[PDB]
Amino acid sequence: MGKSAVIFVERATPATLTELKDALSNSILSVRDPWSIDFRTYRCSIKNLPADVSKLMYSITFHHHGRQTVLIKDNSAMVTTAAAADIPPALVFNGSSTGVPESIDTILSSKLSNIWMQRQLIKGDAGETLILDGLTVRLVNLFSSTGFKGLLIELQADEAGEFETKIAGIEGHLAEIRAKEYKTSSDSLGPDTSNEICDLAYQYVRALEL
Amino acid sequence: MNAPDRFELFLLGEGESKLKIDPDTKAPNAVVITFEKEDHTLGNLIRAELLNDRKVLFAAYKVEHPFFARFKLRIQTTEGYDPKDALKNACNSIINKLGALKTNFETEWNLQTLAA
Amino acid sequence: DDENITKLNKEIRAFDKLLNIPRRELKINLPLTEHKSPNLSLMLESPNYCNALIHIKFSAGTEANAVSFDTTFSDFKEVEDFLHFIVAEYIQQKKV
Amino acid sequence: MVQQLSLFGSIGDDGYDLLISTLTTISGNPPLLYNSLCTVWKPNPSYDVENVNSRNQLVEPNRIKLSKEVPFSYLIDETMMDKPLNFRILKSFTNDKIPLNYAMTRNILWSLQISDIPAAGNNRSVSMQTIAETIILSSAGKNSSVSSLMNGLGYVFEFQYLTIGVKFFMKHGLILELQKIWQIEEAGNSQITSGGFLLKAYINVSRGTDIDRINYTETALMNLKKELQGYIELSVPDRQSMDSRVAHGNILI
Amino acid sequence: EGILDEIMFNHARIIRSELLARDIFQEDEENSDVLLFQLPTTCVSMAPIQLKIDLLSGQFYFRNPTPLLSNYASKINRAEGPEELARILQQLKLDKIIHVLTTMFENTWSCSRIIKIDKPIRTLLQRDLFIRLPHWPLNWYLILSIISSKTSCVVEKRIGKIVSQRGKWNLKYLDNSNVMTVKLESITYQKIMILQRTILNRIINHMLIDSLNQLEIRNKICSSEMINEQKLPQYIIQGSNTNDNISIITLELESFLEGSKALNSILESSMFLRIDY
Repeated sequence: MGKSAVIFVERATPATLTELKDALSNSILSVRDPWSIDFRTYRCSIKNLPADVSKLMYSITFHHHGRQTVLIKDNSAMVTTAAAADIPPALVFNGSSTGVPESIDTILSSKLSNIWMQRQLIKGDAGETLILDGLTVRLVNLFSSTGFKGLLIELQADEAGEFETKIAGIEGHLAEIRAKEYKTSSDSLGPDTSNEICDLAYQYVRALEL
Repeated sequence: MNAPDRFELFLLGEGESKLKIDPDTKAPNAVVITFEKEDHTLGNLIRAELLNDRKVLFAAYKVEHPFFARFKLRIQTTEGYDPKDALKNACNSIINKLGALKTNFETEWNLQTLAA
Repeated sequence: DDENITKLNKEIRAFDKLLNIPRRELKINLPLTEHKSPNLSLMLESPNYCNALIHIKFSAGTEANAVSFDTTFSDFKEVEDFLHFIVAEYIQQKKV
Repeated sequence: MVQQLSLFGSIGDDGYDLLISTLTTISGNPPLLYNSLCTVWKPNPSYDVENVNSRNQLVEPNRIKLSKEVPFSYLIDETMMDKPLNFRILKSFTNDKIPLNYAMTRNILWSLQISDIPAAGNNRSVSMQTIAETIILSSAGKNSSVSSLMNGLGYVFEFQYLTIGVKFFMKHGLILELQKIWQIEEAGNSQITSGGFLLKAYINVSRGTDIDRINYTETALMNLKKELQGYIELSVPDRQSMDSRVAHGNILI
Repeated sequence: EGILDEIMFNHARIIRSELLARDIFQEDEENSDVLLFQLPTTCVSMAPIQLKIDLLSGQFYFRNPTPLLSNYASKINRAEGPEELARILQQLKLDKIIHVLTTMFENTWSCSRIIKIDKPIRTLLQRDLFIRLPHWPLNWYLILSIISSKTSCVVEKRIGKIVSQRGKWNLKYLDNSNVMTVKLESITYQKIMILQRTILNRIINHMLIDSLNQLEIRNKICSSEMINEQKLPQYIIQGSNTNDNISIITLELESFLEGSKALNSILESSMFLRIDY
């Protein structure tokens, strides 16, 4: 079972990504294609709500994992696809689907706009992915509406035996570059049920919260 | 009332690129670069720094209408040299100069406080 | 579900042994003393039905999972050269 | 999102077997069995949606459809494994009773779908409807379930039903469906399409702006209808019957 | 049909004659429509490959093309200029040799496919390959400069130190006194492994020399030839039974003491550092 972790640095500089790319250059084995990610928050527009019912809904869009959206609310996850190649053949065959769906963000922001309204949008484009010995590291700069926000690091490994050691090593590597205020997370949404992309989205939410 | 919101001066709209580079069809090795949500403060500085490179032939900017915050820059350099590289060198030189200026001012202010 | 689709699937799958890509594997065990028996597994494949790809996995007599070498070859000349090199290395190991 | 161009009709079960022969004579393809299960959800009345812009009517509340395929092992009773799984089994599905009951469907709790009333005007020869669709692949969390998800969005369950029928694929992407519909409640199961089959012939268009394609689709549908003249009458249903907004309640069945 | 076939054959013959005039492909005596391209399959082997012209559409093809061979045949097919074709064939020979030697290294060695130097290293096509091992000292790389000519190829093996700063590759240090100039044919597996064994000792001598330079201490290496010449004191050579684990370095007394000239009259100007692993 693969494991993943996410570390977000808030006080980063524009050139911190290059600094961390060069500081790890000795162990860098290869480089792969760039990636992107989107992060929306939707708000509840109804006022007759109970106290225990949350008001937000976080939508995370993964571009490299085959164009998939994940909706998060109160530690509850939902995974939607929008590509014609991800459709289970039964739904196509029986007639439950017309074959060319839409992203759930269009549905939230077009038809249900009287229940949910957008509040923010944080984007990340042209990230870099590096293959190290039994590890893959992805770096990207986060841009909000106002401007630069911070640095995002996501780590994925296939063997879970020595994940903590790798996390500690990367934390130390950030330490020599004097990035001392960083928030990390490797939590799991469900102890018994393990879905990789849902757990990744939950870790993103836990890292990016203010 | 038709007065536009003020925050359109410093917040980019969605789907807006802060830079847009377009090759110029008249002179070889020339590019026109549009900057958004910016005014003379940046264009004057960048053009004055780009005028110090011996390999830079032409460097000029303009702000077509004082209603909109945007401006155009035009660069032309010698053969075998990229205008984007010239822009990068100019920005690096400006950043180094500003850092030296800040260090000097801090030293002088601390000396004055000691003498205060 | 429907009879027709399952019938066609069965009839098409019946021809897998003919339509599928041919493969071969050869395992060579060399008799060595000191409980150090290297293994030489060579699998030959034709991914595009015409080209020959030879994957060589040579495991020295050190550990069951410490694969000493694992390489791929598309030229028989390089296959012979690496085989000669492996034979020479084994002879040197037997001489030390 | 698609523009679905459709024509409707109905037949009595007496001619059913003779109809199936004729279709096979035209398309060249046999029928393929299928089934499905649809659940309809409506906005929660406990929540006051003042956001409906009453002075402008920017939007009106609507109903959401969630569909799923169910294996035939839930629909075949102990008397029916001997027969093979093909179109002939529909001949035994004439009773209001069905193996799938309320408790099993409650235990189950996909494709999410929303639609609008067809286009107005009397110069339309086929029912043109707009559909917005998405797919739910999986989920997780402490309350991973369709019911909990739709309550999180703000919707509640209204009813459900079960469709069983056969499909014919013809040229140009034309799909012809013969259906039987069973409404399901804790009180029991009732076949609304009693003693007959509901016939629906339709095509999908991916982009509504392309008009050459839409004209071609209408030409194909009208040619198909003019082929079946004298046997079955295919007609445009009532525009006010295919309206699924919450304010007004009716259900084409 | 006969006229069309004659025109086809004449056009193919004209193209083939132009290629022969450029003297890139040798003439095939057995077949007048087959072109022979000379390519080294191994270090010592030098073999011809048969390229043929399609009589229908006119794309060059190999008899048994490898994936790289097929890729470069496709590259030849859409090529536009005779100079472009010659450059394509030169690059074909060059990267075929590079692939052969890289495979030779990997079948025994970790290359780097990330490092790009702004200026080629001073020693006709020059290619720089930077290899190392995980257990080597950081930033030290074995640098191979492959020099390919029209008829001969040579390899310059050196040891260097490179760092990456702000997105740039900086050649921190290069050694020129110990350049190994080796012919292409002579390189074999056994030479590769012997070089692998000796290069750690040579790198240890280089990183110690660089450390002595950062200390501004002059030094000289007592190489194998220096030891065999018996010019060194014999009591230092004693105990060195042809062992690569013993390294002797001559240091200047003034340099070791950082300019202390008062001790020059007591001790000899030359001292000897013998490091035993």
